[PDB]
Amino acid sequence: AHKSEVAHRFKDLGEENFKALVLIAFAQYLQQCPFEDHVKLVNEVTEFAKTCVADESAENCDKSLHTLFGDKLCTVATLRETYGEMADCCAKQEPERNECFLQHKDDNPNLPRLVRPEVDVMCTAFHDNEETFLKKYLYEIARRHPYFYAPELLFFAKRYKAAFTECCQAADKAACLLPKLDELRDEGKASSAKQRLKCASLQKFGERAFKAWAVARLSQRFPKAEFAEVSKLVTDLTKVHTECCHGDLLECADDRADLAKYICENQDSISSKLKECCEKPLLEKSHCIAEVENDEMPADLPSLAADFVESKDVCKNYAEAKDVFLGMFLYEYARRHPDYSVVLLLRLAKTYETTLEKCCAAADPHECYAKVFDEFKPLVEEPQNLIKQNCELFEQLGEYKFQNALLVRYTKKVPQVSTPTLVEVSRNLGKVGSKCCKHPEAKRMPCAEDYLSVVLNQLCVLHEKTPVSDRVTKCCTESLVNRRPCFSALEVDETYVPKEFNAETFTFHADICTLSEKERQIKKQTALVELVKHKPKATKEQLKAVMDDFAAFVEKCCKADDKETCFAEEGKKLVAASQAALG
Ligand SMILES: CC[C@@](O)(C(=O)O)c1cc2n(c(=O)c1CO)Cc1cc3c(N)cccc3nc1-2
Ligand SMILES: CCCCCCCCCCCCCC(=O)O
Ligand SMILES: CCCCCCCCCCCCCC(=O)O
Ligand SMILES: CCCCCCCCCCCCCC(=O)O
Ligand SMILES: CCCCCCCCCCCCCC(=O)O
Ligand SMILES: CCCCCCCCCCCCCC(=O)O
Repeated sequence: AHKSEVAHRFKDLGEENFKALVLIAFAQYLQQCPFEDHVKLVNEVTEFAKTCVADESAENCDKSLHTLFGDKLCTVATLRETYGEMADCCAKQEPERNECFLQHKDDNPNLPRLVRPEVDVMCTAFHDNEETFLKKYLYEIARRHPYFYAPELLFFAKRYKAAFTECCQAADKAACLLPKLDELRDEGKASSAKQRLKCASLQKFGERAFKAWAVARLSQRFPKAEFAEVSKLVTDLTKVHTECCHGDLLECADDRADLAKYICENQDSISSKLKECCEKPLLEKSHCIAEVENDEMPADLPSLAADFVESKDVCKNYAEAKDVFLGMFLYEYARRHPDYSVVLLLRLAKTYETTLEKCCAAADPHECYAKVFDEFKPLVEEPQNLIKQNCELFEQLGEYKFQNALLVRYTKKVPQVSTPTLVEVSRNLGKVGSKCCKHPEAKRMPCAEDYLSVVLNQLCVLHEKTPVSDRVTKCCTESLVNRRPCFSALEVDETYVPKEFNAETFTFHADICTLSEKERQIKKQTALVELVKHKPKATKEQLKAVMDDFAAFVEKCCKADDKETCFAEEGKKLVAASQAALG
C-alpha cells in the first residue's frame, strides 16, 4: 500500500473502477466543468497512475492521493473564473487545501434537473457508445450530489448499465426499462437523503444517541456476537459514520475498508452470513456487509428478567456504567428482536433508563422496577397494531385505493400542506404498504421503519423549506425515535377553515382519458385532496359517493362518441350534485 498510494489504489481497484471513481471524484468538486474536461482529467490521472504501477519510484508517484488530486484540481486553468474563491484553496498547503476544497463543494449547484429521454433515444445512445453513456451517468449524478459516497454511485451505475443491457434488447423496451430507472432514481434520492439525515441527526442529537442506535442495529444483525464485540463494532462504526459525515471521500473509504477488513477477519466472532461478502473485491466489501441479512438468532436465549429485573445488583451494575449497562440491555433486547424497528428498541431502552433513574433512587428499587417489562408491551403493540391495521386495509383496497384512504386521512389532519406534497406523501406511503406488507409479520416493522424513514424525511425536507404547520415542524424536529409516533399522533384539524370553491380546480377535460395510468392517478388524487380541502367535514362515506359519481363520470365521458362536451356538460352537473351533497 504505502509506497505509491495511487499505484496501490489502482492495483486494488483495477483500471475500470479506478477510472470511474476518479471521474466521480472530480465531478463532485469540478461540478461546473463540461463532461469533456473531466474525461480528459481522468485520462491524464489514469495515465499517471499507470506509470506508478509500472514503477512505484517513478516521478511524483510517492505523493499522497490528496496531494495529487488537489494538485490536479489546481491545474484547471479556469478554476478562479468558474469557481471563484475555491481557486483560493490552491494557495494552501495540503492538509488545509483539501479541507478548503471540501468546504467549497456545493450541495445545491443549480444545474437543470435531469430529464429522462425517450426510451428509444436512451437505448440508441447506450448502443452508440456504452462507455460514454454510462460515464455521463456518473458525471451528471455525481456533480449534483457532491457528497454522495462515490463507491455507492458505482453500484448504482452497474445496475443502470444492467437495466439498459437487458431492456434495450427486450420486446417491450419501455415496459422493461422504465420501472428499473424509476427504482434506481427513487433508491438514489432515498440513499442521498438518508445519508444527509443521519449526518444531521448525528450533530443534533450527539454521539451517544447514534451509539445507542448502532448497538440496537448491530445486535439485530449479529445476534451471535458477544456484547464486547458489538461494542467494539459500535465504536468503529461511530468513527466511520462521523468521518464520512465530514465528507472526504478517501478518509471515509479507508474507514469503511478498515472496518470491513476487521469484520471479515473476525467472522466467527460476528456472523455466519458474511462469507460471500468477505470474498468480494475491496471496493464492494463494506457495501456488501451493510446489506447482509441478520444472522440467525442463537437458540433458546433466556429471558432478560434475570439480569435486568431480578438480579440484586441491577442498580449497582447500572450506576457504575450506565450507558454500558443500558447498552447491554439494548444488545440483549435487540438480538432477540430482529422483528422490531430500531426506534422501537430505543423506546424500550429509554423506558428502561427512565425507570432505573426513577427507581434506583428509591428506598426499595426492586419493588419499584419489578414490572418494567409490562411497560414495554403497549410500546411494542402500537407499531404491531398499526402495521396489522394498515396491511389489512391495503389488502382489501389495493394500492391505489389505499393511497386515497391515506390521502383523505392526512389532508384532514394537516389541511394546509400543499396539495402536491399531500399527494406525493400519500402515494409514497401507499407504496411502503405495498412493499412492506408482502413480508411476513416477523419482517414488517423493520421494513416499514426503513421506508417510512425515507417518506417521512422527504416530507420534513419539503416542510423545512416551506413550513405550514407547527405540528409538522414539531414531529420533524423531534428525536428520530419519536418522529413516526408524533406523526401517527396527529389529530384531525378542527380549526381549519374550508378552502373557497374554485371552478377550474374541479373542471375536467378529455385529456384525462389519454394520460398515463400514473398521470391520471395523480390528477384524480390531486382533485381528491382539493375536494377534502374544500369540504373537510365530508365523511369517508360522503366522499365515496362523490368519488363514485366522478368515477362513473370519467368512465362515461371518456367513451361514448365525439366528447369534450360531457366533461364540460356532465362536469357541470357532477360538480353541482357534489356541491349539494357535501353542502
Ligand atoms: C439518469 C437516470 C434518470 O434520468 C432517470 O430517467 O431515471 C434520473 C436519475 C436520477 N435522478 C433523476 O431525476 C433522473 C431523471 O428524473 C435523480 C437522481 C438521484 C440519484 C442519487 N441521489 C444517487 C444515485 C443515483 C441518482 N439518480 C438520479
Ligand atoms: C487520485 C484518485 C483518487 C481515486 C479515488 C479512490 C477511491 C477509493 C474508494 C473505494 C474504497 C471503498 C472501501 C469501502 O467502501 O468499503
Ligand atoms: C457503549 C455502548 C453505548 C450505548 C449507549 C447507551 C444506550 C442507552 C439507550 C437510550 C436510548 C436513547 C435513544 C436516543 O437518544 O435517541
Ligand atoms: C401508511 C403506510 C403504512 C405502512 C405500514 C404501517 C407502518 C406503521 C408504523 C410502523 C412502525 C415504524 C417504526 C416505529 O415507529 O417503530
Ligand atoms: C402532510 C401530512 C403528512 C401525513 C402524516 C404522515 C403520517 C405517517 C405516519 C405513519 C403511517 C402509519 C399508518 C397510518 O396512516 O395510520
Ligand atoms: C365540489 C366539487 C366536487 C367535484 C368532484 C371532485 C372529484 C375529486 C376526485 C375524485 C377521485 C376519485 C379517484 C378514483 O376513485 O379513481
